[PDB]
Amino acid sequence: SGAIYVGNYRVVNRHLATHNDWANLVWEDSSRDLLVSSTTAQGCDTIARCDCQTGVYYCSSRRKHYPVSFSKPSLIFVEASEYYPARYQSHLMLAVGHSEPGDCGGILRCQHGVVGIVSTGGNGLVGFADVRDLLWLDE
Ligand SMILES: Cc1cccc(CN2C[C@@H](C(N)=O)CCC2=O)c1
Ligand SMILES: [Zn+2]
Repeated sequence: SGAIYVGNYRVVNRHLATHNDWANLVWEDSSRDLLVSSTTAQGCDTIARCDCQTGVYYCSSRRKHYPVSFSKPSLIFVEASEYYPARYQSHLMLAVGHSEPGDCGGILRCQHGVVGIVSTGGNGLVGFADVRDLLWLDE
């Protein structure tokens, strides 16, 4: 689990969004596994606006923050899971690292801010849903 709080927005994995998130929906994309909802309180996270490919992510299944190198956001085939059938997920970045389903929501950050959140994994890989292209999160 996990979320990003920026301005009056809350960014979560679409598959983990609550009834309140869907009731206060701003934008969602199943192909990205992202959902953004509005909030009443101001958040304190800063979204990175950059092309970094190194950062640190939180892995709840290890209670550890791992430094990683990650690929640029791309369209990647993602196997079937409890929440989606087998499909291509867009804006996904991969890294060699540990991840389990419950690790979704873990933040990936670089020197500039939040880059994205854990969204996929398995086989010694971890995939992160990019949020740096969502410029409207800043205003
Ligand atoms: C983080 C992770 C590790 C291993 C396996 C998974 C599988 N998975 C894929 C997610 C998606 N974005 O398609 C939806 C929910 C889910 O359980 C995730
Ligand atoms: Zn950066």
